[PDB]
Amino acid sequence: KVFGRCELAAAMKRHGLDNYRGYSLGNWVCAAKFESNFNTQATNRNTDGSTDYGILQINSRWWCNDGRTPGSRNLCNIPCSALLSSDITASVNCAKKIVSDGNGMNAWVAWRNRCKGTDVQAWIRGCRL
Ligand SMILES: [Cl-]
Ligand SMILES: [Cl-]
Repeated sequence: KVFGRCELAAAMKRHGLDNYRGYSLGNWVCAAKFESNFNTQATNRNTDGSTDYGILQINSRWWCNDGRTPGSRNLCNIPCSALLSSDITASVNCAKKIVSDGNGMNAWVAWRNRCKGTDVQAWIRGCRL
């Protein structure tokens, strides 16, 4: 599923990511935009053999199990396939644990390089929320 901008903002608010650990909804939409282009089925392979999955592009090195990342962990305790669902609850609950792990949203390189320090509010401007 490829979400629209206001459509995703709304789902993320329902699941509780608005202001979670201090990050407003605009940071999360902005991050999804550049991580996946709002496509829940996005996948990308990392040089070390790990793979990033779903709308927030969560990494198998640490957070989910795909059976093909030697030595990795599965801290969210889910198959990476569940991060590809048209329902975003698995991606949202794993993101919650990730952003609380010490470094905040700096765990998403793209948030760091393309959203951090920008008018993120413009990503929810206009939306019936
Ligand atoms: Cl915002
Ligand atoms: Cl980047």
